[PDB]
Amino acid sequence: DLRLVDITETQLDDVLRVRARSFGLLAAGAREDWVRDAVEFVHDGRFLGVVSGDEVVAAARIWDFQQWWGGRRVPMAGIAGVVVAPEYRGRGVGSLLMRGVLERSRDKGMPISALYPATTVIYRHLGYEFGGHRYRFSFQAADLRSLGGREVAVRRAGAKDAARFLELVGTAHEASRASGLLVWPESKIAEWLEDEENFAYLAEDGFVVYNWSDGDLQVDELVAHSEATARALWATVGSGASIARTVHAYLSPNDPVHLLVEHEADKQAHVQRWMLRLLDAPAAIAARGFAPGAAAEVDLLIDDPGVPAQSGRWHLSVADGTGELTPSDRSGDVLQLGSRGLAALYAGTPLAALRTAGLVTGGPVASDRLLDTAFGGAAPYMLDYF
Amino acid sequence: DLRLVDITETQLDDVLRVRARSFGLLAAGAREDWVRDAVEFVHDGRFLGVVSGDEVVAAARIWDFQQWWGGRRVPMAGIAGVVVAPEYRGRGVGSLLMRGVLERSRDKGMPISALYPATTVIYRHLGYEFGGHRYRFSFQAADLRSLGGREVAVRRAGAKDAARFLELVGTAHEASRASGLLVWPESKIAEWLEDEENFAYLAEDGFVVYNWSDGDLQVDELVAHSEATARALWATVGSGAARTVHAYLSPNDPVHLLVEHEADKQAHVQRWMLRLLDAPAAIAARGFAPGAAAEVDLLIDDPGVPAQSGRWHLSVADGTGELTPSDRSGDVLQLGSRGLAALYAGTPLAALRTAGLVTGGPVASDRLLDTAFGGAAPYMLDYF
Amino acid sequence: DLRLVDITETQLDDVLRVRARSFGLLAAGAREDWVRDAVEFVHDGRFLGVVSGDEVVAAARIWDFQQWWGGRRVPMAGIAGVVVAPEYRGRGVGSLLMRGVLERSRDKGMPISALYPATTVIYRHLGYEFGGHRYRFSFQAADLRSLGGREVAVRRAGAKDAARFLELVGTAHEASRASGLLVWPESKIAEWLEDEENFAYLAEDGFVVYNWSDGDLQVDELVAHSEATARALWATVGSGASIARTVHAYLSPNDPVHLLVEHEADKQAHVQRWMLRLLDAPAAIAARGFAPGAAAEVDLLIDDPGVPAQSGRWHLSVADGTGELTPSDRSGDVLQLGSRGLAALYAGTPLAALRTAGLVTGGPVASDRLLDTAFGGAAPYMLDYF
Amino acid sequence: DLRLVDITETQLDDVLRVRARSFGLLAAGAREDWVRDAVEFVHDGRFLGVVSGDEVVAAARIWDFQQWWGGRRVPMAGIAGVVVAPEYRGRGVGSLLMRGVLERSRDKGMPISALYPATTVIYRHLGYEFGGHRYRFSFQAADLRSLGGREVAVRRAGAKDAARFLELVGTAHEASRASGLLVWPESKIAEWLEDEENFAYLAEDGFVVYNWSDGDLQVDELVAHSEATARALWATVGSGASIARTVHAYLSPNDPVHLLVEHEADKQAHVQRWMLRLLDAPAAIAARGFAPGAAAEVDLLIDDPGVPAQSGRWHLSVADGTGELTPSDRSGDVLQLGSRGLAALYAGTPLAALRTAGLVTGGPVASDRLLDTAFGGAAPYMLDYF
Amino acid sequence: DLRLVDITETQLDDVLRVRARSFGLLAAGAREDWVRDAVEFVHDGRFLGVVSGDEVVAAARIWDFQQWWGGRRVPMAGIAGVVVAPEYRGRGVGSLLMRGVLERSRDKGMPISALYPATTVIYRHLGYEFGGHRYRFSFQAADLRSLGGREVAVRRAGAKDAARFLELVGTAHEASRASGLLVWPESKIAEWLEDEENFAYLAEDGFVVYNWSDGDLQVDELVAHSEATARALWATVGSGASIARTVHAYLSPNDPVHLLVEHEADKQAHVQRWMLRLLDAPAAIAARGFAPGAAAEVDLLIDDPGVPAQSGRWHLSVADGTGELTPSDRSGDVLQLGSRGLAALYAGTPLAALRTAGLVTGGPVASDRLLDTAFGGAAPYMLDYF
Ligand SMILES: [Cl-]
Repeated sequence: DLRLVDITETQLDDVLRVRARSFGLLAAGAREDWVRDAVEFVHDGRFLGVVSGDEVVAAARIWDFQQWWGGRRVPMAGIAGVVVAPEYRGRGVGSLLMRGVLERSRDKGMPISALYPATTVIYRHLGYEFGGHRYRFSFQAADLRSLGGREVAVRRAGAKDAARFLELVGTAHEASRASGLLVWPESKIAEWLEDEENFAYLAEDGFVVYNWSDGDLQVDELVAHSEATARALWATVGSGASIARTVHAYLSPNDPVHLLVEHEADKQAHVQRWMLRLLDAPAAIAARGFAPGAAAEVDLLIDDPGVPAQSGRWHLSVADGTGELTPSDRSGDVLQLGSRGLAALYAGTPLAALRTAGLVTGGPVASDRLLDTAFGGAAPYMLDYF
Repeated sequence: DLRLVDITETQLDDVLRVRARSFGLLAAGAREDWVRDAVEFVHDGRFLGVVSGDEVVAAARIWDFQQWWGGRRVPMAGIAGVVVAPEYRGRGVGSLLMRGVLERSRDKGMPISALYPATTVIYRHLGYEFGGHRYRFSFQAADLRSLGGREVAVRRAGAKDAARFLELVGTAHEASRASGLLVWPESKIAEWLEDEENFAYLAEDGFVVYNWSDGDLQVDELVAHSEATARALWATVGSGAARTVHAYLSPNDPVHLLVEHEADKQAHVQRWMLRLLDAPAAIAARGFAPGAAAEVDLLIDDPGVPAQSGRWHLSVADGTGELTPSDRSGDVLQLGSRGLAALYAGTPLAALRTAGLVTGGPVASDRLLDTAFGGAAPYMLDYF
Repeated sequence: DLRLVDITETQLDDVLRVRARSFGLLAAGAREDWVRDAVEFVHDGRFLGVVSGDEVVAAARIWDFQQWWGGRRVPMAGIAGVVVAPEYRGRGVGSLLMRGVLERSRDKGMPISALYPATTVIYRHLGYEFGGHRYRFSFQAADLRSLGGREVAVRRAGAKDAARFLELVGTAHEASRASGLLVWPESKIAEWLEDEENFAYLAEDGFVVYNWSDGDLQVDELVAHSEATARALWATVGSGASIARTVHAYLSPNDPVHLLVEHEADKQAHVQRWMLRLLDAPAAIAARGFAPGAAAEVDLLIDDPGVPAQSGRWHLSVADGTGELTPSDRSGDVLQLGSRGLAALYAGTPLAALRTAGLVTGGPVASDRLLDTAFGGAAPYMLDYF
Repeated sequence: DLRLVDITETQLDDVLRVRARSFGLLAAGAREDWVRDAVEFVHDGRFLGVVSGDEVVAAARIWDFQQWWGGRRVPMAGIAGVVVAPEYRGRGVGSLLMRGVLERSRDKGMPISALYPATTVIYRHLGYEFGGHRYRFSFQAADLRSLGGREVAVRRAGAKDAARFLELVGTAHEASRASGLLVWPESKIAEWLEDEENFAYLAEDGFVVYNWSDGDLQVDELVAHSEATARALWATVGSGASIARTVHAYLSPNDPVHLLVEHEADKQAHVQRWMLRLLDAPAAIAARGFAPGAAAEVDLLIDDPGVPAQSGRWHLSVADGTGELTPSDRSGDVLQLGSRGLAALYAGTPLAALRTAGLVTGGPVASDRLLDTAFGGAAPYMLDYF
Repeated sequence: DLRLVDITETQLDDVLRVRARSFGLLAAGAREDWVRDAVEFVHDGRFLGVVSGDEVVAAARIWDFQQWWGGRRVPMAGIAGVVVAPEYRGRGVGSLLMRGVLERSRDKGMPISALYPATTVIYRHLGYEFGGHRYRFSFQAADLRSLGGREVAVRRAGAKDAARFLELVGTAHEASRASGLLVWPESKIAEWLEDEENFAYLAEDGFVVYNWSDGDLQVDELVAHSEATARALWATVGSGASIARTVHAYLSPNDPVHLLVEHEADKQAHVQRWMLRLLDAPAAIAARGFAPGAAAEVDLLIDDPGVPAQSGRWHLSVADGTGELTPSDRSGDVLQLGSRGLAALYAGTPLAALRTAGLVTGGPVASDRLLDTAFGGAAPYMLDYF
């Protein structure tokens, strides 16, 4: 029968052997790198599995990310590589694994969690719901070329510039109160900057990173504070583009390029969705940034069989960009939500769509205006996939 | 030797000839129809053109629209079918025509205007800027069928049900303080439901209209106030034997929280532009974020429409806004027509600054402006 | 059993019947149009068919064209709509038909003939060989929109401007010593010009005609002497180009648009070939323009079973831009060639290619060069399909 | 601030670093091959660069080619691998580089230069203009298989046959009076025949080389004197094609295969263009072969600020297949050209097109006709890309 | 001069070079597996070739399969890897090789031969004809998942199970009187399951093997005796199908999935054909199973210049599932067959089709009912391609 387990650096082959049944083998190249990058998860309590008898039959790992929510950085458990063997169909193997993944994360002090679901039913059942997007837009390289900004000094960047990149990014997001985006460890970011096939460029108030990994020029991140720098960095890109007509870029759907280029992005675009769950509701609220003008005094009834600790009646108290979540004895027409409703609300989804989706019931409409302006802001997005 | 003009009914054939230079001829069917509603624009003085001597060399028409903004209805000139004859390249014809269009829209009391731009340059120079999106998502019909809802009563609907649809929509959008959506004249909703190519269904608290498209199904509009009704109408669209269902909707629509399979990663994302014609009127009509408050000065520089140029005070409180003349002095937010239209449409000041659409002013009070103008990103359902 | 016949008015529904079995039925207005055109061919002895008993079983028509050679207009028979009932496969109907066609063409005085072959085998046996090209190139609409020539007066053209179109092009081709191009009757030009699907524009020293029939913008023809008019006419096309990235165009590869435009035409091009036959070789030599400065006195041995009238040893005298092909009494080594080699040579194919292809034998290789320069010049092409 | 430099053996990794940022990383196999082929350029003063401090920021190499023009071999400088670091956009680095390359090419006594232009604008400013084409045609494999010549002997060929290939080609191009085709050093030819993935076959009066490197069969070059040998070599290719419908082929636009094959080549073809420049016009003229029978005596006013040594008024004297350009003290109206006009004229672009595209002005039109005669012949082409 | 040989191990590199001219180079990883698998063919005398003096010029190899016909196993020579150098075109090297192949097969005790034909012409001339099919059908992954049978025990399988797989399939095919299917040797089957790229599962009365080698999920073989097992196995396929919408399967058109699954297979399916040849008619007949309760006594006249040994009049006797072919000296109108007709009949093609195709002629059309019934049953098919 079924046993939760900590994957050893040994049994990585077993994990790959399971994974293969659903995805086929890796190239011997991509395989050597998969294994090299797994060891860190293994020796930091961040690679879990399910064993049946003496046989690894399921596995999942946990990134220790941080994530911007309203301009603050909240520790989050990014779940990836969930695999279950096909001959263990419908024996609730995935649920045991995921129940272990969840408490491992709660134990390590991650008040929230996120993933890209391969299917949605299994994750909705454990209390996840959609929280944001990843957008990919396509541009014409010639357009990026004629943006100008030739006076701006742009140089090539390497791993010695990681401190500088974090600084620029953390300044930008804190200003705009961004939500959804990943914070990568300064360590992990230097590696990215050392990658022979990663091209990174630094101006005084911005940077750009792009790659050629698929026959196509792709921009992974652009950050720029002034118009000048923005035009220089995009022109550096359009200039690296050789003769290719088009260039892809991961960016917010509010990004200033759209306001700068002469041809609109191509109508064909990529829209992905990622999911969110709260693991420690008070803590998540504590770390969150709230819209600076927000007053809100609201009670809410929480039903979370999966994390009973945060189940019950609570009062939300927010003002001055900060929030607190505390138990409550009150007795009124309160708001009722489950883990999904609770995660979706944290993610700034409008209460109208949540009532229509049945993810929340009850309470007065006065409260709906409040939480909409409190949890409101720019729509959550990220640039990464995992 | 060029002059702005009101298109008459007999000049329509000439407009179609100009149109053919850029688009090719209309099929016999689609021509007959084009002329049908062209007549209406002519009659309501919403069909402008440019003549050189005694022959048409450009035209454009003005939809008598209304557009949602913060859960309130605002009169807006939707500009469509802009065409210029090719031999008049480089003589500024398009620009002369559009200034004709701005003035007529202004004179008919529409404080804002919107359009889908074929090219960005001419329209940005007339003061328009991107203001929202139209999104198309693609679902598998099987996934909508699984939604269920079959316990909810749903009957076939038609033209006679137009009034009731309008109640249902208005309730939905007021409740969600929606932004960006068209309100069409009830004659066009009339001919919409009348069309046998369109399939309408109605429940106690929702409706849906859809049709065939290249062998797939397309949802024009779905409104549902409750979960069971949404399940019921999506599952209706998805009933059958038609694998793919396309839908026009916001990225925050509740479908995405119900359907067990995510919409296709490949999506269509188009943009439409906006311009203010009478800023104070536009402000007065707009709905503002509940519990938002702002009291700041603005410097508007708009050579295209000088009446809204100069310094203004903006007052927002209790969901209502007001724009009044200011003679004060000192550092302030400066906006051209483009920055102003994008701000009205909820675009965050950071972007406007990085794009050079806005400069100056204490960057700390950007916060109050973002908040007052914020809310659900503006989108719409239709193309025009 | 089968016999050659002149197609009559009341036999046109039958031709259409045969047509539909190979190509499918026409639309209903296409028929009304197809019929009206045909009637002209019937009343001028230019629509031949083959009947079996009382049934029409094949048919073909003869355009009364002219074609440019070395800057001169040469009368020519353009063969169109060769159609055969599928039931009458392998019975020689095609050959019988074509020989009738060839005969009707000499009888009407056309020294040369041309067509677009659906298959090559039958035509090669009857004496046609490839003689020229039709090129379609693809440009960016944006490149055209910015060529300039802003002051050049350019107006809508229509059926009244037909003679002026033929006038501009006449001086253009006489100048360049052009070869290959079609000379349509003024009547046909006028119809082309007045067609509401076609969009013509006129200036003091040029014109352009284009259309949107594909769904793509297609340039049928552009002519312009001076630089400014060339830039202006292309700029007109660029403005009719809507949001279409791409515009196609039928033109020479010597066309100056390649030297004017900023981005090279697309690599993906359309190259079609048309075939040629001499029917009265002394007459075709007399009518041809010959390269300026070019001179040669050589003998030729022609073997043409298909048209015995032009078999035998001739002598061609060439100087001052004219030629003449007289019966020759000489004897010795002499370049011999058949109908195919005779036509390709007239078309200015290199003798080296003709020898290797085996369409020419014997003769001193010394006087090969003499022939090359006589028939040399800009390579033959046309803009039309038929 | 930047400096023109000769790339040294130590700087070769630097060059690949620049190359990577606009073509993508080189796979370990291809990189060693890049290095082996780069040392020759380095140690013969044919690898230029631009340096900023001690960073390489741009590079280009010069092939020691000869190019056919009118039957004779003219030494030429082929420019390849032009690369400029993305951050150095809008700073004239490309021009700093190319001027060095032009200067170096002139010192080494190559009177002409050619390249394939990624973009037209910068090279046109440096005085290059389109001179010829590369064509690729598509054929049905079955049509080739049956061309015959069953008795012709054909064997595998290899490096040791290099000299024999060069002999056979040289014979052909001399008789045909060819223009545009490359002459490779025998070393490079032997390297080409040596490659295990190029398939080469030798006959008594011809050869063919083809390959499978793209999922399609592609003919690089086929040379054949007689009809039987042309048929044999094409049928050899046809047996190579296996079950594939189509075979692609780089050929002259006048290649005999079009007269031989049963189904016409596909309509869809590839048409690319290369550019040319004169570096030393009197030498370039003296090396050129000229049209047989052609005579000309005509003055010529050249304006080339980019190479002042060839500016001023010259006399073109053309007779007996030989030309000479001498300084002329005459006065009066005369054809004027800058570098682009001069190169395109030398390539035999018709005067008409030159005038319409504004590259040539002035002059009696008497000059035009004799000049079109003087530079005419088969249209310039080549089989190779570089 | 052309000579047939047995390929030795030291000639395998020469074989690959011949293969290369027709299929392009083998990826270095694919090349070593090829040489690996080639040696077993060499050491068992089942790799033939043709040499020209010293050089290898063509090759082919022979699988020692068995093939089901009417529920009995018949030894059969499966031909694969036919290659001829492209320069030896038109010299009949293919025929000389194949005649070699046939003779070796006949020597090794194999009464029949099968192959997938690249072209039909050469194999028909040698006596082969289409005898069966291989079908691929496409199903919704979700429909496979919801088939149920989760109570049924299903484990992962390895080479250990090889004996058992042969056992399960053996009894299934004897039951159904199967024709067309392959019998791999047990060793080839253990190596099959050992392959880390194949995923195999085993139940008490059935198994399934699938893989991901093309980017898609593909079922190589499924077998299942009970309904619950058929259900569980398809469910295992469904589970391992990841997020992929559709799965492909190789099976009979009469397979039981079509009766179980709720959405019909896609209209779009793959249908390949394989050919058959009799090498020794009395042996092949004696090994074949015949239809239950069919009887026949009838004379046949075989005309096989390829294999003279089997020409002449024969008597066919069929009773109680067994048939025997004896020589006859009777006279009188009888059914006449060449090698192709003889194969098609054996394969179960109906006599009416053989008559319209002209593969068969003569004889009382009445007795055709006997023959059709005797050779009849479920249509021959195969899961494997070789
Ligand atoms: Cl093989």
